[PDB]
Amino acid sequence: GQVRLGMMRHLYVVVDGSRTMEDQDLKPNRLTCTLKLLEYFVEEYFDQNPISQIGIIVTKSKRAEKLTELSGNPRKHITSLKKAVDMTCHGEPSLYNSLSIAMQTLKHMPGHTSREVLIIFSSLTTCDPSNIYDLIKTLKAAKIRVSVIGLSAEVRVCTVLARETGGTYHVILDESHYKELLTHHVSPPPASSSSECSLIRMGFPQHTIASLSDQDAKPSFSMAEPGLTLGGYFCPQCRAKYCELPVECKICGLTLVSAPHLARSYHHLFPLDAFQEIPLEEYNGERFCYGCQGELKDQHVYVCAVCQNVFCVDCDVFVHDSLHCCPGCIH
Amino acid sequence: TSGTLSPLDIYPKILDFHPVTMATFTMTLARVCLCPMIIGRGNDQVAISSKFETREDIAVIRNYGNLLLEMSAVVPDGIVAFFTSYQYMESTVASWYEQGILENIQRNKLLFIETQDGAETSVALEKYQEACENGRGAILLSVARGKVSEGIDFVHHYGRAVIMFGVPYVYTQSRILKARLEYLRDQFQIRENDFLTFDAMRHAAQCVGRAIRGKTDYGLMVFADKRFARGDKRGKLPRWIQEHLTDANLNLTVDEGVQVAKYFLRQMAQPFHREDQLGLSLLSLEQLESEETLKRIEQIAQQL
Amino acid sequence: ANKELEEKNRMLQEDPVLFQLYKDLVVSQVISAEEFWANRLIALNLKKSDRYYHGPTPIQSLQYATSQDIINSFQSIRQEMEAYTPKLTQVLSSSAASSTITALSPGGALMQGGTQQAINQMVPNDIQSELKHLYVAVGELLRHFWSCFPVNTPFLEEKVVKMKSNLERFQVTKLCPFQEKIRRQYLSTNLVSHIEEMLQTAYNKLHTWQSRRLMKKT
Amino acid sequence: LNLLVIVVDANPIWWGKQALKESQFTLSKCIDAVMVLGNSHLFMNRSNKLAVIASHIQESRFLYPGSKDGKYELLTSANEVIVEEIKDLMTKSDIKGQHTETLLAGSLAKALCYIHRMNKEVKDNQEMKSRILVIKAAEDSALQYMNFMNVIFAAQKQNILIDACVLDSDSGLLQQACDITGGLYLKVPQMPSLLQYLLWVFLPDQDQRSQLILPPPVHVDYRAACFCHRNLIEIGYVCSVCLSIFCNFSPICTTCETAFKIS
Ligand SMILES: [Zn+2]
Ligand SMILES: [Zn+2]
Ligand SMILES: [Zn+2]
Ligand SMILES: [Zn+2]
Repeated sequence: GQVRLGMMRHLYVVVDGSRTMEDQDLKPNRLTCTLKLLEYFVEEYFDQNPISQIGIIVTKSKRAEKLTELSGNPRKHITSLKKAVDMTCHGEPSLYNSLSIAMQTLKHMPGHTSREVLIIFSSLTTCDPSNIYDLIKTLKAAKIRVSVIGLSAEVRVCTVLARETGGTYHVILDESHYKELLTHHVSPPPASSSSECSLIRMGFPQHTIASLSDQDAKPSFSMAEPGLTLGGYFCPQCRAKYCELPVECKICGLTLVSAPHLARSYHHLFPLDAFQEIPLEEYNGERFCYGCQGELKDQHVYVCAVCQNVFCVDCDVFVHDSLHCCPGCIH
Repeated sequence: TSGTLSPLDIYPKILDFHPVTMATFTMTLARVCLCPMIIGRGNDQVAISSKFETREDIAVIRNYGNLLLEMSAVVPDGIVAFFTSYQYMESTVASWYEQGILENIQRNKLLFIETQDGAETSVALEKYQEACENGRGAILLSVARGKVSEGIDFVHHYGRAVIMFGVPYVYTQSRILKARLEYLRDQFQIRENDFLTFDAMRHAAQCVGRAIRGKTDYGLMVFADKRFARGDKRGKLPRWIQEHLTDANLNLTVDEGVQVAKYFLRQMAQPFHREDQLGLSLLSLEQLESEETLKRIEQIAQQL
Repeated sequence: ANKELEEKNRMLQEDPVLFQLYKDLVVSQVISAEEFWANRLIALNLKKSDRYYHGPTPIQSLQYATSQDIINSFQSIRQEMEAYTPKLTQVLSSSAASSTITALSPGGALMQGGTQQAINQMVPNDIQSELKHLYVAVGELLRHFWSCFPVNTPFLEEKVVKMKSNLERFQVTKLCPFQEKIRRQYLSTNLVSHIEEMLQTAYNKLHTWQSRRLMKKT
Repeated sequence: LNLLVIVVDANPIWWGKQALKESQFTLSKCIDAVMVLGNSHLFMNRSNKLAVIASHIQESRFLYPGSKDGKYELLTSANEVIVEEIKDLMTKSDIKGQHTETLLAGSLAKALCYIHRMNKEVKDNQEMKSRILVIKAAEDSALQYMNFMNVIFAAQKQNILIDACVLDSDSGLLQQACDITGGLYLKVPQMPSLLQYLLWVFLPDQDQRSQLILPPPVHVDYRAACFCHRNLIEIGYVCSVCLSIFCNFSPICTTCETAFKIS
């Protein structure tokens, strides 16, 4: 797509902790497989979108539990998922309370954030304690976006929630299909005609080591069991002390960016194109791969659009998944 | 004209009737769209039936409740459960309470039992349709004779799994049955055991075949007792349901049927968009003018 | 109703670190208890994509000289790569290798006298507890300050909250100087001047906002 | 099983100015130090693999891929094909004027996908670790920064280390790459000792980085400028449509012609 995308993205993951998480349709029980692919999901989402954040709610026993708050580093989330392997999964879920906690945190994120909730939902009895069409009207008006990945069935309420809030609903066959669905929700989904297109004020703090062998330095502890920090990253608004970048400013409200973290997600904006895939021999006067200078010992030859060079299957998967550019069009 | 009429050999043989066309139209599909299973085998390998003639047999009602429980745990968005008689639904939902079953069915979905009031049935239907849309799971269990299954139709997500409990035989009624059967022996030529099977199957397949509206609707439709596998009773279901009744599905267990339901719903909850139909189960403007399509439509329809 | 009291209490109990903070601020005579418990509740067609191509890297000194050098260099390197492959002779003189081992030895060039990181681990534990109390307290102080500070919010109620923030800031600096005198006069180490950098930047933003708003008076 | 992928920045203009300088150190000792590093890497273990790429100004042609004079035999064949390939490359050459600054993004792209296909070649018993040496001697063009970061993040994902020996001038993007991927950066202070720098710093593999005491990491500048005036920024304004850095606040966003909502 050559369309607008939601690139600052407070996503918020609601997992079941239902009775139906313990069912053994997957190769381990559904809790374990779901949680493993969420570990992979947090990994690839922070690997691809650096500005954004994640928060994890386990929904358990008709109540909702904010298990890990909305933050932007994979260590705390994957640590909490390694903890949450050990849980119990007792009771029926509650879609009302989980969407209420996600709404309560996602009211006051600024308007340019595509505020997104991902409900990995298994069971069928959606045991709410109040009316859940007024929530869907509120979340429609609060311009949030909720997408539900479903297990074993299609449920009408999750269908109405997905088609009305703006999201997308999907049901799971396999391990591989479920990986394809979570990979589909890694990428930034396109925006509606409703979300604000603002201009967030940003800060670009340089790295600062202990200045000249600590000749008149500023010895600090940290800012969020810490040692004595000699130097590091400052802030251009409040002049505090941060170890890691990118981190939202804990005492100002500025967002702090190193700016390859803007360059880590530039491929969404000037995207790739399609490779013309042709299996047969077909006029090939360029026998060797323009990717890595090797022969084409199979019957799959892939030719670009603009330069129209030659690529094999290995160069196809590598260019379209990782390098994200044609090596010909750079030249 | 009806969606179910089977067999068509008997409506000229009752109505003093000689038609021009006796036609049956085969369900041509690009996607399985339905699966009927005959769950005629308990989980204890108890033969599921209703041979007792409404005087309760305990283990068969136990296996009916086990079927409803596990099919509740699998199916989304509303399960419709047709019993035989209101005395039998009365007795069954009685002995689903003293026996510890019905609270578990409550834990999975919300029941709406039927009564023979004209207004209480309408309120139970209205709450059943407001519970298939406000998140939770709803399950309407009724009688396969009354007005619940005559007009009140169950569309895309109101009934996913029509559970036909038992074979519906008119058992309560008097010598009107014996006398109409003596008449159909004498002055028409239609047998006893032919007309009873015809009447039972037109009621059963009448109440089953309401779940499906279009090609983009999917309805699990289970038949729960062993008698629907016995050739004459299966032979009088319509052709568009016998076409999708596989010999493996014939006489499944409870749990084999539950696993077939799971595989059914998972293979049939994916994006089945309009672009998957223009070949097989749909026709455009210009897909009609081809004479190959005319040969296809010659091959679909048949007569009796 | 005595609700708030019961809340701030229940918290202080459950949260002893917060209790600490509450003492270090209220009991320390920096602010009043009420204040503390009070405020503690669409087609995207890019126009100029060349700005994306050479990104936020600053402009390096890139002055390739006149295109005569292109022709000269093409001539010299087309002549250069004709006659080729000496492998024994040309590659290394041994004196260059000896000077390279001299450099990569730990007293020469490219060994920067780096990865030293001389630390001051003398009295670790109780000073770490002092700094935990101090960074919690100054984090709460600068939390309130930079939370109300950023947008000027040009009315009289927010300016009054800013004046209360100014009073809390000055008494916070007094309490920080008192804590530095009571702490660092034990064994003469452990510069606490980072907290003084943070509070000095609060002091500086307060005076700079004061001069800015006095310029914005008329 | 290891895979060194040397990349030699064969700028004909730069080494031409180096050979008209009449110094001691020309391109011949550069490519000879490359081949001695390659034969040393194949020499350290039987299972090691080698691939040597040469970024020209307009093409990323690979260099690589009996015993007459006493070497090991496969070292002799590899040296013969590298020598004949640089003689076919540099002598038979061209001249153009709009594109005369060297490239490094494309050769790194070929190295990334080459390591991908050679990791598909690996069977289930053994496992391949990999790195890319970059021997840079020219000035990198700014114009491919959009491309260049991408290959770094590919080497971030594919767990390929990146090392760099820069010869004449420092390079911010390449020390940036060697900071991101976990590799190593080194600016040589005297040219003709190049091989002895490589055989101690850049020859040792991943399970010898942790054993050897190496020259320390230089501090990496995360400088950032606007797309407006190219000047250094400590606080900037970044759009959420275009995702571009502006220095001073402006009404109408120039990078994507955004009808900016004003509050
Ligand atoms: Zn700040
Ligand atoms: Zn191309
Ligand atoms: Zn290839
Ligand atoms: Zn913009």
